[PDB]
Amino acid sequence: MSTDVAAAQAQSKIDLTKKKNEEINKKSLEEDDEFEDFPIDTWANGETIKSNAVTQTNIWEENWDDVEVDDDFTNELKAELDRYKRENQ
Amino acid sequence: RVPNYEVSEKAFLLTQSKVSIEQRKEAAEFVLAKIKEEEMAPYYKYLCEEYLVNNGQSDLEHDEKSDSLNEWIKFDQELYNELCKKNESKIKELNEKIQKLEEDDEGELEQAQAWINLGEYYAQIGDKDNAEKTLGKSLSKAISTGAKIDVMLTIARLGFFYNDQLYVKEKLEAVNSMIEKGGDWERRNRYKTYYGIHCLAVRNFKEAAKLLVDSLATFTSIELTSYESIATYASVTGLFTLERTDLKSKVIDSPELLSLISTTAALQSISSLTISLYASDYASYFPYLLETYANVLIPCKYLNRHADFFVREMRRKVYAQLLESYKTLSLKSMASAFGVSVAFLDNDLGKFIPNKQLNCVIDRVNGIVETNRPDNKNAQYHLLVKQGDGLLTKLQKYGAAVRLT
Amino acid sequence: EFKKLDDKPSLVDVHLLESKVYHKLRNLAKSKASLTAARTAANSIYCPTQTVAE
Repeated sequence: MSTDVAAAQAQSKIDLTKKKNEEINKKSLEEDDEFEDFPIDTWANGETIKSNAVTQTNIWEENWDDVEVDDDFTNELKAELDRYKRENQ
Repeated sequence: RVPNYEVSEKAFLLTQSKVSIEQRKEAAEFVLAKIKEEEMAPYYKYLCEEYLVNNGQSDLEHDEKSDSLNEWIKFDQELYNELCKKNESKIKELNEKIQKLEEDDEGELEQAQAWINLGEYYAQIGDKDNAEKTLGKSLSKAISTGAKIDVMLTIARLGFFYNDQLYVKEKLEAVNSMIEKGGDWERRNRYKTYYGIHCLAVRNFKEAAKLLVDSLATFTSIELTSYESIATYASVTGLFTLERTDLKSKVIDSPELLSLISTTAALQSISSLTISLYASDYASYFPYLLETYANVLIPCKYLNRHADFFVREMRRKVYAQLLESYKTLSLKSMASAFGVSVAFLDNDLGKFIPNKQLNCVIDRVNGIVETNRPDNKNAQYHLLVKQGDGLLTKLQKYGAAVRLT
Repeated sequence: EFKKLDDKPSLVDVHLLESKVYHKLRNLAKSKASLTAARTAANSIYCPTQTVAE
């Protein structure tokens, strides 16, 4: 979310009357939220959500298995392939 | 109580197209029989959605794909008619009983027992929302502490039906409050398993093992899945968590598993895998590992999303064990034991090493596999500095905030 | 059902066979449990020499 623990820095900082003005001033420097452009260009986004479920849309602990496919299918072939060569060597 | 999960278990297996041809067509039979007989009518419409891109579909009112690999899937109009009839009927009967309990005072115990029956029907038909409402009135009338705990578990179970992990999680906070109010060890075992299954449903298994190895000894089951089913889940969670010395005690030398034997496929494959990790028969390890993918990980609801992670881990452990006993190996010896090729072996090591649990390098040139050891005082130094780096970050971070105030 | 009709030392042998069953199912947690119950039915002094040898 943000650097460090994102959860530790959200409660450290919350709204006061002093603070509210500074939020608007910061926003207005670049202008907007900068979070309306992505919905317009794509006209409804199409993220990486297909590969698995530890992807971009994730709300549970990551498994780290989106950088790599399932090699178990491959292994089924590799195992059998070895048996056949081995047998006549 | 009994169809509520058993129909969902088979219906999940039926959804997949990444199962065996044979296993999907066996499941499909149990699901279909139970819709007609038990009046699972609304969840059956729901289930037509849940394929969609996966095959099997052959429904008369709901989408079909071009490839029907199943035919123990049909929508009939009789199902719909039935619904309408049965619905009004059950509703009408109990209502009148509730009014009767109002006229002559009896409504503390009996009206809540009527509303328990209403949520079980609601639950039967696959409505989490309206089951829960009825199970809400049951609370308000003052009943035993035992009854109150039993009800919350039932509601959390309806969370498992739609495979919504958050819906389980939220309800099981409330049981944690009442459990010590009743103070039962009976409904605490149920709690241990209820939680068991919930912890198994999410990524992290560390909690799961602990609850589920215990659930072998003493189990009490009210709307909680079979004892052979619970045994299978426990062997999975044992493997993940524990290493040799501990592992051997817990899940091979349990009296409970040893009296239950193996008679079914699922239990059998998982069990044989576990002894082979201990016993350093690595040959027979990979046939068992492959069996574990098809028959154990994937048809399970609570491991469909953790199947990929579990097998990858398994490959990491077994090779890492071998490495602990070696300083040098050869490429061919190592490959032969597994029953793979040297070329294929280098390839599987080369995904696993960067992330590292193996702690090895490979000299492709001298033809050895060499093993580096950072376990000494060096290891313990690296452990501490990192844990300390975080304490330094947190101290800084809160401190800037108060110094600003 | 024969434990309300507990009077026979021929219940020694039934506990002994239950012990043998758990022995080859290879759990000795439960093996001991039925062995205790075998010594309890054979605490009666009217048991044959052969059953005690067992």
